[PDB]
Amino acid sequence: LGFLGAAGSTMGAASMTLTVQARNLLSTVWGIKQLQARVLAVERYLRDQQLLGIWGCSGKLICCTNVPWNSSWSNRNLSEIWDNMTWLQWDKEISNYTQIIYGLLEESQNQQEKNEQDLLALD
Amino acid sequence: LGFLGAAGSTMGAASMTLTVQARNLLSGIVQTVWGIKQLQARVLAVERYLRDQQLLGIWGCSGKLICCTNVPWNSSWSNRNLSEIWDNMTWLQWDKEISNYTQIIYGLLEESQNQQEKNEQDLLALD
Amino acid sequence: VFLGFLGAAGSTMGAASMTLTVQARNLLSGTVWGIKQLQARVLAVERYLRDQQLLGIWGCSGKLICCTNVPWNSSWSNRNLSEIWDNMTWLQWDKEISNYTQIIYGLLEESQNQQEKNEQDLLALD
Amino acid sequence: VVITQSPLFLPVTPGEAASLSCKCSHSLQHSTGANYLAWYLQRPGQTPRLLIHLATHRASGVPDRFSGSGSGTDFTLKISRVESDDVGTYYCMQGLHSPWTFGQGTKVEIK
Amino acid sequence: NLWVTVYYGVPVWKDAETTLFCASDAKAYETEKHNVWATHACVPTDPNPQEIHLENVTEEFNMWKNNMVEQMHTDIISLWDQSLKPCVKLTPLCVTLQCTNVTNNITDDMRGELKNCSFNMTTELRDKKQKVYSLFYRLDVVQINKEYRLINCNTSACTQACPKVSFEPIPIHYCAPAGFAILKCKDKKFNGTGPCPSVSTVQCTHGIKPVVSTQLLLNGSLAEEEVMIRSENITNNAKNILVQFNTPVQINCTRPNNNTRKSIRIGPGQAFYATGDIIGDIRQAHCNVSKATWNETLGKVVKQLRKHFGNNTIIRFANSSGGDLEVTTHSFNCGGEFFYCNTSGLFNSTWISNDSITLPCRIKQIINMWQRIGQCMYAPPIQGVIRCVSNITGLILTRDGGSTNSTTETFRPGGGDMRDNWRSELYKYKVVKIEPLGVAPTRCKRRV
Amino acid sequence: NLWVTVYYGVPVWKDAETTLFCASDAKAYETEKHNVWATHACVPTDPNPQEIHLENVTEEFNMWKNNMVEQMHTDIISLWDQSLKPCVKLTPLCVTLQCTNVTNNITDDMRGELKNCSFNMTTELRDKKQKVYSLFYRLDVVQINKEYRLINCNTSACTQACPKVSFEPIPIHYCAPAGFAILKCKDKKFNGTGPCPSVSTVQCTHGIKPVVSTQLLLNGSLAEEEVMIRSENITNNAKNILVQFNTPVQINCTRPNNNTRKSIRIGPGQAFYATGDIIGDIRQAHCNVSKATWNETLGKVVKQLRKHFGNNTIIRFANSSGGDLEVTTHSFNCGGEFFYCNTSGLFNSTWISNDSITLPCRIKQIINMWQRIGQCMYAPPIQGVIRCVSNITGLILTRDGGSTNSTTETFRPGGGDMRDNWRSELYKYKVVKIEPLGVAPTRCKRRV
Amino acid sequence: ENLWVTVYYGVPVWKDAETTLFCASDAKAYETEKHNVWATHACVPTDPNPQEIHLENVTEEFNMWKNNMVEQMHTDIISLWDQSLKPCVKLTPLCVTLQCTNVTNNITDDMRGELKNCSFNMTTELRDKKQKVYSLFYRLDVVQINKEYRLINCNTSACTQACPKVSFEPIPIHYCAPAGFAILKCKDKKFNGTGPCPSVSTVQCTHGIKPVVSTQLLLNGSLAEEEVMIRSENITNNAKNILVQFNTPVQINCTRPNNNTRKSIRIGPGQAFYATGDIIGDIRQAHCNVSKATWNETLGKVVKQLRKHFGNNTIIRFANSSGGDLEVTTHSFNCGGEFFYCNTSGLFNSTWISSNDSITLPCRIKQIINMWQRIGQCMYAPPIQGVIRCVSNITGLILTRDGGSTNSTTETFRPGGGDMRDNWRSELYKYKVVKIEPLGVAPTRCKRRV
Amino acid sequence: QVQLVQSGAEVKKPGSSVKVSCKASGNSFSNHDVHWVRQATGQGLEWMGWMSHEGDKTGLAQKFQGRVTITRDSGASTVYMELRGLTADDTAIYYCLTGSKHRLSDYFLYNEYGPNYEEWGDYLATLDVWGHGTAVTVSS
Ligand SMILES: *[C@@H]1O[C@H](CO)[C@@H](O[C@@H]2O[C@H](CO)[C@@H](O[C@@H]3O[C@H](CO)[C@@H](O)[C@H](O)[C@@H]3O)[C@H](O)[C@H]2NC(C)=O)[C@H](O)[C@H]1NC(C)=O
Ligand SMILES: *[C@@H]1O[C@H](CO)[C@@H](O)[C@H](O)[C@H]1NC(C)=O
Ligand SMILES: *[C@@H]1O[C@H](CO)[C@@H](O)[C@H](O)[C@H]1NC(C)=O
Repeated sequence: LGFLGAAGSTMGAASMTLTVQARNLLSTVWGIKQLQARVLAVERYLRDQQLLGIWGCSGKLICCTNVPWNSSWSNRNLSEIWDNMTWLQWDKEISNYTQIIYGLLEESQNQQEKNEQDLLALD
Repeated sequence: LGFLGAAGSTMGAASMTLTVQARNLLSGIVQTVWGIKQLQARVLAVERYLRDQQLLGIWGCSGKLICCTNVPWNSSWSNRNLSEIWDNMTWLQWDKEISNYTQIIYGLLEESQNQQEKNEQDLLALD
Repeated sequence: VFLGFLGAAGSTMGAASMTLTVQARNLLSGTVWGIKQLQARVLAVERYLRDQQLLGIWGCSGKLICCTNVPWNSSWSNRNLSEIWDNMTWLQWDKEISNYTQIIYGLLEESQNQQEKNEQDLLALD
Repeated sequence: VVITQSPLFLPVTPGEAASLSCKCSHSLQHSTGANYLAWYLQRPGQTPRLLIHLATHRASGVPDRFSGSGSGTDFTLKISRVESDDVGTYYCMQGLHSPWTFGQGTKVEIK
Repeated sequence: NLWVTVYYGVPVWKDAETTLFCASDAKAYETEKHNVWATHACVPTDPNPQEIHLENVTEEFNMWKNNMVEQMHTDIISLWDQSLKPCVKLTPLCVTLQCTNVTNNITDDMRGELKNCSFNMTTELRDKKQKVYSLFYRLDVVQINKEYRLINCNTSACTQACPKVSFEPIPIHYCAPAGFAILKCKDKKFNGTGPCPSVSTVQCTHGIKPVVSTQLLLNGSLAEEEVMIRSENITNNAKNILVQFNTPVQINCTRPNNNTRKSIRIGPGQAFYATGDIIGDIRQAHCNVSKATWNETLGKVVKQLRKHFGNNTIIRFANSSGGDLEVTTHSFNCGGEFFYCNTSGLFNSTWISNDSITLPCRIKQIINMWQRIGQCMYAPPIQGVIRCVSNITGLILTRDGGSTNSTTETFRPGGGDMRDNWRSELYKYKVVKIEPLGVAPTRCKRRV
Repeated sequence: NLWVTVYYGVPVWKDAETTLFCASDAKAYETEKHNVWATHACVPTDPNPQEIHLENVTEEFNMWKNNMVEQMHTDIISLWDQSLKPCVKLTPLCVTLQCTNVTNNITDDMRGELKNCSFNMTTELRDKKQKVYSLFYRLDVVQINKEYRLINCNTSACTQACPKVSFEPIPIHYCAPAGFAILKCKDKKFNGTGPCPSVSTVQCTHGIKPVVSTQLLLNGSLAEEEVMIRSENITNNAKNILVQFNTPVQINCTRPNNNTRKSIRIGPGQAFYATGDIIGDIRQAHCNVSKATWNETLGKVVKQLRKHFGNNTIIRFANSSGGDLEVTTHSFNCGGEFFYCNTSGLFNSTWISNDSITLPCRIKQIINMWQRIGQCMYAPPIQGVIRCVSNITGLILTRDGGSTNSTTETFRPGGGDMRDNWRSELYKYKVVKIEPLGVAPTRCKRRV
Repeated sequence: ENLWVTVYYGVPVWKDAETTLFCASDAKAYETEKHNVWATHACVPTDPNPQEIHLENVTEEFNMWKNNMVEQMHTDIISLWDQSLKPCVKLTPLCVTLQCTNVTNNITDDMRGELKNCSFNMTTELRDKKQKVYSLFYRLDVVQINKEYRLINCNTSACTQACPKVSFEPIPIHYCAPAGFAILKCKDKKFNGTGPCPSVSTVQCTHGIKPVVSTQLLLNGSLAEEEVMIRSENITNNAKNILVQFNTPVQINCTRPNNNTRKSIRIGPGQAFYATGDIIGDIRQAHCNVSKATWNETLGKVVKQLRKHFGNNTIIRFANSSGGDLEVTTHSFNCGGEFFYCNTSGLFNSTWISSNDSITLPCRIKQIINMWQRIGQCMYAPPIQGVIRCVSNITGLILTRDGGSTNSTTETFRPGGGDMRDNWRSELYKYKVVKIEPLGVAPTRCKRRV
Repeated sequence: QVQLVQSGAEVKKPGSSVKVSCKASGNSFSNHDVHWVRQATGQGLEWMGWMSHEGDKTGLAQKFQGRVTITRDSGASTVYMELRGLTADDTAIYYCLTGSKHRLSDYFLYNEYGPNYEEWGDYLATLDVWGHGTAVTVSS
């Protein structure tokens, strides 16, 4: 327990303590550097929220999508992870593919938007 | 009718005009080291606003003015009848009663919400 | 193929509506210059949260395309629906509704206020 | 820096008048123009007595019959209502230019 | 069966402290008056105030614990310094002066109050000096021992007030940031403390002129109905009583001397403004106020002081209990000239249950504002004669003595603190913080 | 039948004015050295800015109501003044000077243009003085009535420009912040106002060098196809007529004197760099420009001025009307030395329907840059021989005469205003703010 | 089976980062009513209690020689120092021609010829009259014009007199990472500054780090645990200093016995110069004391650890500095406001082969001070009345190896002042800053509805 | 009244030196200056030198430069003029006297930081009081 107190737990156990780490993501020698430090917290915090908005995951801590998992991204089975791994240890393996996965999410949900809007009128 | 103009009306009538206040919690100004007074004021408003919005999110109440939850209302907090809480009492009066217990409630809500994400995840898995 | 930031400014309103995610993503982020920084940075946040603030009290938080209950009016625009989405562009369009934007944003507030109260009322069946 | 005086000798009778002249090497335009000029009168066996300083001021105890004038490279002194005691030698001393010096001397005797 | 439900945007608030920003009308900005109370810094004000009356609400104010006064104090001082930042420092004025009395036409009352001083002075060229003269008031030269010096030279050098700037007060509105509110008490008999039955809320305060004065509050806001007496602990002899007249007493101020301005160049691009010579006769500067309207006002003040001290008390007035010039006198500013009028003729009476009264006034130019030390200012002499008329809309009083429980109360004028001039304007306002979240029980549970 | 549908992200913009921020090439100038318009503190520019061309969107531009010009002016000035803040202030130099003519191997053209002055000044120890001498140009000194003084002593004390900071115009890129965009006009024949059919959007503007000059635009961007005449109201005489060339005109300018620099210690850590002595013959500065190249360029300018003033009009160029040197001569900077060339040899012709022209040039060291008063700067002398090979790319003209009858228009160079110098670079840019909220009807309805 | 991307927000993953950490001081310190150059008053108050969370199963890589917390602390300390001297008196008028003579009244043999008795003409508060004044200056502050002297700084730059209303005593300050970042603390006892840290923790602010400015000897610092640690960037180099950290502190007393008096000279409106009046009593030398028993063992502990790097059978020598300017060839510090320069040639001595005594270290004094190895930014430290004595304990050293080749039988280490950021690198060797990266993606068996 | 006293006459051989002594009433030499003149039978007055009353200045004519030096005791109670290199022509009567001088500012040069530079020029106003007069002769 605590802020980042699950960094060495299994990835499955670390997923049950997301809130404690989300709450801590925001809030003249030492006077003007304050405004630089204060604002950078907001600009970084809004970056994460915006992505969760386009992806359709706004207002949630665990969110599911329609994107299938390309096996080439990581061949590890569903047991090795969530039971014998950690988020840092998981992060170090998906580094290359992260930038493209964010695009598949951003496109697979704009498909949902038009599809949803059409149904409301078609039906 | 104006901003904050329901302060003396009872919780029932005050809860019917939530939007007017919500639009005032942000952008309260028209827009040389003296100015850092005002500049820090603009940042202060944004810094508080994101805290209230985030706190709602981890309860599952994101994006709603009136939001229901599923954490039981402990009778110890106030045994007053609904016919009294919402009909002959005010928010400014109400906040005095539940000031002590507020910090505890904010934990129950975050505790219940974490279950919904877990509950929703498992259900979608069965597909 | 790409039509980057603002790239669809001259496209038909239907084709410009297909690329919202590129405009919405560029509205954030990106000693004389010391205050040329903070004022721009703080202002960028203030204007962004103002649009999300409006977009939240309408019942559209996080949605790029959001259908509302408020009915349209023929006085606001008399032309057909085919012309709007295939024979006009967004820059051309707002010139017409510019006379009526403020009144519409008012109607959307109340239309949301009824839903949340009704939603609470309907959940009292237990 | 040099100084000269004229006349060299002056035979005078009581009740008469006499005039003396003095010269300054430089036309030094400074210190009120007339600048610092000093006159002295001496007799054998007696120390000299100041007569005029600053070229226009009367020394204490000097009768009004003595007066002086001048500027630049030239200076002048005048005497009137002469009496017997006026005999002796008159010296003009330049007090502006360092080092300072006396004058050649002008003698006055009974006539 | 009840559950927790959350409402966002509820009308709830709590006491708080924050930074308020100034907003003024652009009338002074459009013509470039450049007041020391910078309107350039202050944001443009709204075309018309928007006030919302909060019915059925009760709020508890306290004019003495209000922090707006302590934030306005720092604002006013800071704006003062920023205006003096570029003005020429009079460091070369600390030389040995050689003064002689002026007697050309000096009337016996003012005989010996100003001196005619001459001194060496610098010039544009570094290898030359000039001999100049200037008239200095008696209070601004101390004999050094017919050789004087400016009184400030052993403590600090004064910056001469940029003659282009203006000291005239202009209204400045204090506005609340987002998420905060200002609540104005509108109860007429509100004594500055305790619950106020009637309340409203405003985005910005009413225009408040930062008038600097002493023993008399000028150009202020008038009360309504009756005269209001306010004190922090009115049974304490250490707390000043802030009166507020319901009608304005008018006071006329002037200095008949038709003095001339003279500019002296004390360096490259820098100038010093001497006092020249006075055309015509030299006489004393005084302040007038009607003796009849001032007599009735004390009659209305006394019947309110009775209620807090008894009906049988003999209410007596006296003049200031000695001390410094800046505190024993009604010191104000009008037209760039700093008056120090002697108010011993206003507070002299005993109440046991046309014509004017004239107040001699002195003048000085070495000025130490805000009760600071080592930060003097030199006010340039002004061309011609000066005149000005103003309200008198309140007093600052103090008691003295405890010989008896209640027999005779003597109230002297005070003014030892500069904040009280502003506590008499912000007593209606308090700053609050809005907390929009709120949780209450209702019959509603999340579906699914 | 139809309902309101709100879209967030629509491409809609409106004209607005905000604050742009600088950005420099950074790595392109590695091993950076300090200079005005600091290369550091500017966000480094991306190696490949992304320009996006917008298909059949027509925007109405206006180069004379542009606000990027007004912000650049207040911005270039600010960077200039903040660089002189730490350098030496030459108050001790405002002393009596004793100057004699320079005749050591001097040409008749430069007979008496530079004096030779000796003056007294203190040294590192304040109680001891030193006697020093320096060479001063005749434009910098004024007689006092053999005794001269620097021309600025009765107005202000100049600051000596630091020798480690250069005046080289490093390019700058103006960037608009998040939520804004910058529209470039791609039309070849766009006359600065009215619709521009071809439009595009960029993150930052191209490299703009703040070259300060007069009546000749140096090192500027060329017209892509043709000489373009741009003015706010061509039929107005009181409006300067901007001209842009489609081909540069080389101008070789030099200072043929071998000046030496000398350091005089005026205080702890402070040195005033005097002009030691000239090694060799003393000859005036000058610029060269090919007679055949220029006479061709003026041919095109007339060929286009005719479009606005008719086929048959006779067009005569004449040298400047008059005024102070700062406005009546082609003033500029070349290697840190400030030149003022007499351009009467360029604008001299009458037009009906190998050899290099040499322009005599003067020099100064007391510089007033932005037409202000009291903020002179002392540019220290540069040792050696100066030379610049910039090429010309525009003109700032004016016209005169004519009232109900005219047959021959006369044009003269002019324009001391500096924002007209950068208005030639930002004429194809404007800033707009994006408005992502849009409401349009659609057949969909909300479920509940 | 199949799997779909799942988005988790709030995951515990971080990456190294550099940012601006803000200060945090004890609230009670403000009540002292006197400001200090470190501007603790403007620094944020500290939290009432420390919040630290232990992280199991986590290994992290640290590097004290590329940590950026030191480079920020160096700039903050320099920036704070300058801001405190901006409003204080500027001693330009003191650059005049002095006339000096030796002081010989009750002069100790060692101290003879160090203190001068200088007299000069000075302006008074009036800009016309002048006053004849005198003041005592140490020999290191004045030079002869080539009986007639001048201050040493006049041909370089003027100095701003230190305000007597601001102190130099260190006040502990904590560095706190703002929101979105964190600070990782290596809790290993035997951490050598680089590589894995088996034990780690996260804290909201660093421990109280006193910015003690000293040379050749790290005073009032933190002590090690269970051993003496040798920490070098590349131990087998010669241009890299060695930061020894002592296991057990060794006390060092120092004194300035002279009973000197302060004297105010007014040199302008409201601005005064604090000169030195005639001394009271004898004139002696300043000095520090070190117990030879504790210093003899403390080098015994140091030599044993050094045998683990350069050899088990090498002959370890020590020598007296390298030579140079006082600011590098002596142990410099300030005790009470007076700046000492102590000759530590007696501490480093004797060779290693494999109860009531003391070591007296003579110390010079100075008043015109260049602090941060900067040119043209001198300061003048006003004199302090009365004997000043300080007691502190050493906790480390900054050594340097001479690099002998082909004769490795002996390695000789000399003390070195190095850079001033090595002084604070010895306290931030446990800390590194990491940027939290909440967004993560992993596959699961879930999918979206409809 | 200010009055002066001098020593007695002396006779010396050529090449020797004579050091005269002069005294004043009330130590007037502490407030006024001292000048020296000599005169011989049938010869005019010959200015020799002087010393300021502050001791800052001591000037002599080129005629006696190097051949004369002037000094005074503590409190200005006694002043001596020493003539070295005596010759036959030096036989004359030497006088001790006091004169007044004007102190004027000759050149000024201002300073922001420190005492302003200044140069002071002395000018001979008058000779006030003469002494007894001492006779010195050179003979075989
Ligand atoms: C840590 O320090 C050691 C020395 O204490 C460094 O080893 C030195 O590395 C340099 C650079 O590679 C070597 O120089 C080269 O050596 C040979 C000479 O024939 C040749 O490759 C080059 O011409 C060059 O001179 C040097 O010999 C070597 N010294 C020793 C004693 O091995 C080591 O690289 C440092 N480590 C790091 C990470 O910086
Ligand atoms: C002011 O009003 C309060 C509240 O009624 C009361 O307690 C207090 O005594 C009154 N007196 C003064 C002097 O304000
Ligand atoms: C002062 O002492 C030094 C040696 O310390 C000596 O060289 C010098 O001559 C002495 N000066 C005086 C004035 O005694």
